Amino acid sequence: ARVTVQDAVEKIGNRFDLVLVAARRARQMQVGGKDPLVPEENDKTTVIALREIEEGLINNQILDVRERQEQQEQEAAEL
Amino acid sequence: DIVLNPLGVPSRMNIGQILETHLGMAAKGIGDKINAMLKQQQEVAKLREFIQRAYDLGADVRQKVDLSTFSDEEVMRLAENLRKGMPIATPVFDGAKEAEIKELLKLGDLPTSGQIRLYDGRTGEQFERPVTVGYMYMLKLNHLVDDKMHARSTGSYSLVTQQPLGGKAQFGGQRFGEMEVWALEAYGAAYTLQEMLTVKSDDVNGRTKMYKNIVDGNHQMEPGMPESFNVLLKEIRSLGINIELED
Amino acid sequence: DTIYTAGTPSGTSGDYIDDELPVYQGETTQTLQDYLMWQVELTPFSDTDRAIATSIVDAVDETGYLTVPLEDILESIGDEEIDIDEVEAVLKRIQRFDPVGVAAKDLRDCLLIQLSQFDKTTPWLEEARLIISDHLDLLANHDFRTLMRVTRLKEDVLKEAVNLIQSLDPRPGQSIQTGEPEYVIPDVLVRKHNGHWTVELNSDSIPRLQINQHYASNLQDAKWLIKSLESRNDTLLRVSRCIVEQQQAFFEQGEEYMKPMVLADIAQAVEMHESTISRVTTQKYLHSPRGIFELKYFFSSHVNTEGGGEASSTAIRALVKKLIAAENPAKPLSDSKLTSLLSEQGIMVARRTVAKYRESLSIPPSNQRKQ
Amino acid sequence: SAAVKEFFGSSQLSQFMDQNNPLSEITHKRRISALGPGGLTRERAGFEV
Amino acid sequence: GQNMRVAFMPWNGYNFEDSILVSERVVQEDRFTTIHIQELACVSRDTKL
Amino acid sequence: AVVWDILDEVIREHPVLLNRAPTLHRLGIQAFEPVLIEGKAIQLHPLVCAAYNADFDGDQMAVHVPLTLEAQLEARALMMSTNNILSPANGEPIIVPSQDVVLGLYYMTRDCVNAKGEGMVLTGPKEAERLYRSGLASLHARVKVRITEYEKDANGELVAKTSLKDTTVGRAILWMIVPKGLPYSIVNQALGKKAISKMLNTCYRILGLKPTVIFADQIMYTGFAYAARSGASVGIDDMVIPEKKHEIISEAEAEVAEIQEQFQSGLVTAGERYNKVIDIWAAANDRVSKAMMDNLQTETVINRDGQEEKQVSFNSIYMMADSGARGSAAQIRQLAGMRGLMAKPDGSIIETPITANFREGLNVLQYFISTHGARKGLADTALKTANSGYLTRRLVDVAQDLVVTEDDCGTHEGIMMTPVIEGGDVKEPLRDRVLGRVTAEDVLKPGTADILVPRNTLLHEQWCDLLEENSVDAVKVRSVVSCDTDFGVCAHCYGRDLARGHIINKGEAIGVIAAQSIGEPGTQLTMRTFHIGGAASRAAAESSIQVKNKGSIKLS
Amino acid sequence: KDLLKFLKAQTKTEEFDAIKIALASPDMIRSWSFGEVKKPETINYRTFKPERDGLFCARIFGPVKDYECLCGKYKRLKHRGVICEKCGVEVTQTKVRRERMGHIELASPTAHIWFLKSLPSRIGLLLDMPLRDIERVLYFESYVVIEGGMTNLERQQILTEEQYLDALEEFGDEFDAKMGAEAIQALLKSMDLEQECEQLREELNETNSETKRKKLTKRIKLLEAFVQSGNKPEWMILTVLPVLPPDLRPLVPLDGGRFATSDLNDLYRRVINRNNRLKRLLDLAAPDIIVRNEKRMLQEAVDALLDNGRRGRAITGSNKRPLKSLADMIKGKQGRFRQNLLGKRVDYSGRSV
Amino acid sequence: ATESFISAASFQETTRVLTEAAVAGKRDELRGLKENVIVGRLIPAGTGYAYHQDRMRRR
DNA sequence: CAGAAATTGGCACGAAAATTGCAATAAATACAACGAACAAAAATGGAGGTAA
DNA sequence: TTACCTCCATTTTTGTTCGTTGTATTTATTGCAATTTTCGTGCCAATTTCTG
Ligand SMILES: Nc1ncnc2c1ncn2[C@@H]1O[C@H](COP(=O)(O)OP(=O)(O)OP(=O)(O)O)[C@@H](O)[C@H]1O
Ligand SMILES: Nc1ncnc2c1ncn2[C@@H]1O[C@H](COP(=O)(O)OP(=O)(O)O)[C@@H](O)[C@H]1O
Ligand SMILES: [Mg+2]
Ligand SMILES: [Zn+2]
Ligand SMILES: [Zn+2]
Repeated sequence: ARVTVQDAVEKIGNRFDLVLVAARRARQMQVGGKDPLVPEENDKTTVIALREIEEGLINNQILDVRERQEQQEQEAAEL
Repeated sequence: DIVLNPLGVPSRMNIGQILETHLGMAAKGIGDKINAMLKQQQEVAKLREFIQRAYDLGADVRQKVDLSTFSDEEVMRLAENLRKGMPIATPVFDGAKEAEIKELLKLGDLPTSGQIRLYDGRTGEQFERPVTVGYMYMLKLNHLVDDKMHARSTGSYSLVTQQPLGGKAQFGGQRFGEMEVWALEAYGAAYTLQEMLTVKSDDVNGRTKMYKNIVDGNHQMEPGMPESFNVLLKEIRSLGINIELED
Repeated sequence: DTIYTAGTPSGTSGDYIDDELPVYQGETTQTLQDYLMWQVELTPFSDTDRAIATSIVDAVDETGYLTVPLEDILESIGDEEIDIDEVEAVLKRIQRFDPVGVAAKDLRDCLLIQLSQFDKTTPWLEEARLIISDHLDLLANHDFRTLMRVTRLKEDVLKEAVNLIQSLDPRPGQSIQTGEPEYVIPDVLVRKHNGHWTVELNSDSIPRLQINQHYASNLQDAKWLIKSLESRNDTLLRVSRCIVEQQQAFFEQGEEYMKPMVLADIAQAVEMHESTISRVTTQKYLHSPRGIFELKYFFSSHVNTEGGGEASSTAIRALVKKLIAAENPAKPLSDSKLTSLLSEQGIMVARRTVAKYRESLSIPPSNQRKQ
Repeated sequence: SAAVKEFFGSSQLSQFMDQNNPLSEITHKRRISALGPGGLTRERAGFEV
Repeated sequence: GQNMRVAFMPWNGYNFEDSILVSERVVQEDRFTTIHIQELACVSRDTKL
Repeated sequence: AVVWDILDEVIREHPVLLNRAPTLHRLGIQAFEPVLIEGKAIQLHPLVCAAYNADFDGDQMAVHVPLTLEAQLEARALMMSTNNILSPANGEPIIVPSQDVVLGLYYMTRDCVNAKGEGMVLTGPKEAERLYRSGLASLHARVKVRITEYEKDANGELVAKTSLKDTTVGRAILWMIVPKGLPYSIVNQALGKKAISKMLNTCYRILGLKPTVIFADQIMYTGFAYAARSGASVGIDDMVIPEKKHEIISEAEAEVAEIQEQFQSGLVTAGERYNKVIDIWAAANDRVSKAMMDNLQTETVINRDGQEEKQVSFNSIYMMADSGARGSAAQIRQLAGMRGLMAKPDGSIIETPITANFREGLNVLQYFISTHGARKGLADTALKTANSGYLTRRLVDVAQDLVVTEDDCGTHEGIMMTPVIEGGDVKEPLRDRVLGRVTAEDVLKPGTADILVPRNTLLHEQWCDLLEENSVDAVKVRSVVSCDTDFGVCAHCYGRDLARGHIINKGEAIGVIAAQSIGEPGTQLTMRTFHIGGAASRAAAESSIQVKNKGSIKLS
Repeated sequence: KDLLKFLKAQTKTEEFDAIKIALASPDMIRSWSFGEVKKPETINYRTFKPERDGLFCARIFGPVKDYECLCGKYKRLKHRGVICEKCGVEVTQTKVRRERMGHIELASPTAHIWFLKSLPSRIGLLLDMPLRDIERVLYFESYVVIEGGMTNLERQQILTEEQYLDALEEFGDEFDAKMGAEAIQALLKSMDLEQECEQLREELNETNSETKRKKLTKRIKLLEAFVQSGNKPEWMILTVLPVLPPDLRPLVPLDGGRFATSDLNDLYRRVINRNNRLKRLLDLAAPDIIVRNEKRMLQEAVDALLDNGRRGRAITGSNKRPLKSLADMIKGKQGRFRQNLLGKRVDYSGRSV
Repeated sequence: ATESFISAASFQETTRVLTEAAVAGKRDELRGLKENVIVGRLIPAGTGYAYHQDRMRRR
């Protein structure tokens, strides 16, 4: 994804939604201390998100499911 | 010394430069001959004979040069001055024809067409076609890159509108006019435009929070309201007209 | 009416492009407090720490010293759970910003703060630290002898420690100072020719406005302003000329030759209300070959003269200065001896007045001037 | 004196001389400008002039 | 200016779109080296203090 | 010494925006990845200058830095230079080689009669390169090479085929750059600018974006290298003056004289004589230009068997004009033909023409006459650019609100698209007008009532080919002028996104795009008017109709 | 009263979703102002401090230094929100000088040139009068009868000086005729909206034409627009004049510690001087022949302040250059909209060859 | 002749537009691109589209 | 290591001087500052012409 | 002779983007009555100084 973003756009299907999803994942990996799902090789948190999206490991539904599961875990720790 | 692009000659229609090049080469050639007559101590007779033959060349020129009125010291100093090339004068609308240039090239033992065979400096291989080589008079204009280069990350801002000053002497920022805004709208980059409008120019608290977050390795903005808009509201209110935000 | 035979050019073009210049807006500047707050923002504080830091940096003067005690700051916070030790911690953190030693309670604290940031390899650091920490008035009063007794150190080490002391910075906050100081343009000039002092208003400061009367009421009102300006500058010139005439001796022979004149003399000389004289001479200066002096500088009190008349307090101050300037270092002159010395030339001033004059001139007493 | 020095120092037709090379000075001295007091303007000139 | 030995031919795109390729011997001989002179002034004046 | 390592670390993948004023369209701001260099001048890729309208003679650029993560991802995903190959106003590529690259690719892909190494057989492009580098064969020799080409299968797969082609060494060498999926016919010809642009368009349409991005750089590198190797120069002997020039001029002069006397005869007024003189001189100038071009474009060479043959010339001026690298016909004609007619800044045409060229040299009167065109072309740039800046401001301010806000409004209305024929030649075929639009009604068979294209169908290249096969002459399509969406338009009523190829997305500000697309050419062509030098643009008014093909005549 | 909340509360953001524009009542203009401007002087030149009741007064617009009163009794953050009893200055941030407005009390009513001169004339269209007669009445050229009463005269009838004298000599005090902005204010105040709208609608429905149709349609639409919003016609004649915050109109600092007044300050001083002179003449009960020209000059000064050069000759300060007004500040290529809002200079930017 | 007065006063003839809108007591809903540029918000186009939709869902 | 004395500063005293609001001001013979006004296009009002 | 329509004159608005840029003279006073501020010097207490 260091040159083009065609594959990620094809996976997501829309160019304007891709930026939002990638920014969400990048901010998760930057200020949230989450581990990347692919082996990074001297990469920033934006190219890592784009390369994760290329593989089909990240999209809106997956992020929403992960957030809901983590909130359920927070509830379980709370009770 | 300098390599230029041929394609720039026909599209600009300034053919004269090419002509100058040819004539320039001719001039240099003459100098070389004279220089050769000085490295080896040729006597003054052959020197003055060749110089007179060079000066008499032309098709009914208006200049008569007679070297028999010159003492040998004067002839030698003239040859010393001419050893680097004989200067040539061509009036604006009474210049030198192509035939005279070709004759002068013949006198200096150079190809008449004005093109020689060059070789590649990296591979030693001859270029496939003859190339035009000559001497041209180059100038250095007063636009030095030492003056143009400029950059700024943060500096002083205007007192009323709280926007960065303008100019290299004021250590200012680059203007982002209406047309650049139109281009960014055409692209669809709303976040780039929003951070161009608030956190880089006018959001007084936005600038500080953005700087603090950048230092902390957290890239995120919390935009507010530009101060110029509040100035506009005050200026409209000073006209006796009530304008306000609501809800 | 002379021409300046040298000068400095102005960096600009003679002519500007015909479009009107934009309205003046201004330009922000960085003072000490702005820099300190910028460093505060980029520092990992809590919220209460940041509030205390804002309160502290608010109360830092131009030189970088903390003007208010910490009790004022803790009261200004307005909370009851916060103690004074938190304020101390925040202050200690702030004092290590750039420049090092800012927001210091007093000189001893500033010097110790600056000294704490050195390396142990420094030749004489502990000696300087001890001298600052315990015995400071000894170094200020130029004892150099009882200090040797208390420190139990020979000459060389003490001298080197003092050299280190005089290498620090006593005003760390003045590195970030103002850009360029202002300057005052004189109103009137006093030159000398024909053995007389000519008084003339500044030509470079007095232009004559173009009379706009062609569209013609408004013309009469405009001329009223002209007459008012005429009367104003005439009054200023008359007052200045009278003052210069009265104080001729001072302009020639300098100090010690003033006369004790008050507003009554000017009021009676120019036939005007003394309130007008007070109003006109306020915040106006005159340029003389001797310097630049405020127009109100020539008015002062007086003292009784034995033979008759009065002596200007300025003359008494100058005489005291010139008497002190030529005293013996071994036994500096005292106040009573100074009064006795001056009471031979008809000068009759009390010891209290001499003390007041000495304090005004900022000269230490006799015991601190002994060599 | 005021009028003369004003004309010689702060007029529209009084400019700093160009001093890149002799040609600049020669060209600047031999110049004819239609602007200035009593002349045209960049906005009221027209197109035939 | 200066007389330069010039050839007209494309050279690997370093004279693309009106760019100019210059030899290093031109720099080694200070042919286009200029001198620039600047003036700075300091004025000490009188103050009320 | 460590802040430099830190700086190299912090800008590894962090785009910056480059901008050059005036920003006439959305391609005036583009995002790139930085490479740290020593110096004080920015270095720009040669393939983007045409988009920026930038040349290296003193131009300056501004650089901005995105800060937030969203801004960086927008710069990489929207504004990056690899996402702007197709123009949003045409759909044609704008990352297109020009000048040196085009000249090199044109020089290497040509043929010569009886060159060195003509008539030999090669086992592939690699043997062609090995022969050329060792000097055993020339770049223009005509050889027979075994070539393998790959054709895409119906299911999206490659099938290979191998055959003996008759080609040249240069085309064989160039063949190693073309990616797999394209036919060999694209490179088996002399390559101008149109051919290169069409080849890039075909590459984008067949393969995708990334192969096109690699192909453009490969083309640029090869063109630079072989243009340097060519050593193509220009001399004063290249410009050739045709013999029949002055003869033509003489004839024209006589004609003017005749009508001049006719003006003194009282049979024609002043204006008619003015028009007649102008038309006569235009005809004479066109004749002189055509004669010069005919003389310049042929060379005589020796065949291998000893007899003479005639081929396309290798003159430098002819190559620089024919390849389309730089310079137009209107600029090459004045070098060896005649200057012609000039124009004053008010737009009128001067009666007296110039009958000299720049190789011969003007005299004082002709130069004084030609200064008027210089004044015109200089004053246009300085004054008549506001008339277009205001127009684009008004267009932007009227069309700003329009945004695609739906997917399908459901209308059946539309407009009828038919070819544009003006004169004997078709100005715009039906294929170009309907490319990328959505049909409003089922398109019928030309001779029967059978469905050829179902309604609400996007017309990509395959459908246009299908329409061209059966010779359809009119198709009804959907347009934004008839849309049922409130406060916006739908994606189907707008059609294809011209800068991407697929259908438009929701949230696209199409109004600003259209306003910029309309506004830009006016300003650009206004500022580009001094290149011709102030010459007059006039075609002699025809006085007759001349059909070109067999058929019936219809009057309306 | 807590420093944490106080520091947090001054950096909060205001949430909105729309912008509302309308006319301004005198009550609203008074509510905006933190004080009253009386004297024209800007800066005292004996202490270099802003003057009392001036264009820069600290008691009106705010402190000149952070957390300090003018005289200097209270000087630190512990005294925040405390008004010094002597100087009357609040102890707070200095930046409040950017967001505090003042007001000026006009001795006589004045018309707003925008609602008189921008075609179509709103005052004229509402009163159904030609702009020429309104301009005659406002600038002291003719008389207008407010109420006819039992006399032959009718409302909105233009009379000259001799005609007014003859009417007085014939009838007496049975009718009211006036001039200046007071007459226009009274005419606007005495009219009705709903009755006029109904009568005009009936007249339009009855008669048939095209010119009269369009004119009546425009008039009834203006009346309906006035009725729908909360505005009232009499507000178009200004009574209280707002004053912009000082920090948005700073003095030009020259060399030597002195300042020069800018264009807005000049116009403010001019209108203040005219108002003070007119008030003094009104107190003295001077002959009316003089107060007429004084009121006309005050009207001209206010018009020049609001929009310089729109009517009559443009006022210039020096070098024959017109003074910028508020309208020139708002509009044009150099105004706020096209110079600081639709395009602005930014940080983190550079340029080079 | 657009609905909003900000997007018209920014364009041309500020005096007339402001006077007419003030007399009419108009209201601006900040719907187009220019009005959102003026107050420094996300334009309702492209990357800033979805957000705006969410806003209209809260209303 | 010490208490008696010089020495200096805080407080105080009358009394003389510097500072502030608060009503009250001119004022004549005389032209002379300018500039010299762009090109289109739209709108509105007034004088003239017309259907009836 | 009635109202209705039309053409001529006056007014108002606008006229590309960067980069470079560039102004100054100082501006009301003026007389009181009351007010507040400040001057020279005395007086006593608390340091420094003194030899013994
Ligand atoms: N008044 C102007 N407004 C806007 N852009 C301008 C203006 N004047 C010049 N330009 C810009 O300058 C460019 C001209 O480029 P440049 O000066 O490098 O020469 P050129 O037209 O490329 O020709 P050549 O280099 O062959 O002489 C125009 O394309 C335009 O973008
Ligand atoms: N008015 C202008 N606005 C924008 N760009 C310009 C303008 N004038 C020139 N340029 C561009 O800037 C480059 C440098 O211009 P510059 O050298 O200042 O002009 P010149 O060569 O006429 O002296 C030119 O190549 C030109 O394309
Ligand atoms: Mg250029
Ligand atoms: Zn639709
Ligand atoms: Zn106070």
